Amino acid sequence: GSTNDNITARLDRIDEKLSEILGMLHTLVVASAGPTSAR
Amino acid sequence: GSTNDNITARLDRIDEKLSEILGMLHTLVVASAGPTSAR
Amino acid sequence: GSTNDNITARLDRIDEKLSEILGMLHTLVVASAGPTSAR
Amino acid sequence: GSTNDNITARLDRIDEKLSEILGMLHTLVVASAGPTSAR
Repeated sequence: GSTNDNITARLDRIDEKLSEILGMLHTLVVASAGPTSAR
Repeated sequence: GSTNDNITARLDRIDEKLSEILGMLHTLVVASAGPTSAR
Repeated sequence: GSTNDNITARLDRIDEKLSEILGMLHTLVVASAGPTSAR
Repeated sequence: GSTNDNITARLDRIDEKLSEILGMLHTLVVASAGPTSAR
């Protein structure tokens, strides 16, 4: 039936997931930006 | 009730999020491609 | 008509996808944390 | 009204997006795995 709130409920989880990814690539863009060399 | 536009409204946010991720891994695929060495 | 379960069905796939990404950036945050140098 | 197909239509785009991310971190997990050093 009304699974429409169910979507909003797991998509809110997907956003929670990218909230990890985002910060982790932010972290990677920092590390990969050059941790021991490069500019 | 009609949360269906609400989904479209936060999924548009998820896409906004990967628009960061995408470009940031693009950045990582560039950096990790070899910033100070490698090919 | 009722594509609402269809969304939940492909969004469950998107979550399955980030379950790869998440762990892979976890992996990257580890590797990029310094595999041969850096801290 | 029925934005429900609209969701499926942009979520199909989000999946298209992670299809980039997934492969790009795959790429990063490869590069970050050690391109010039490490194991």
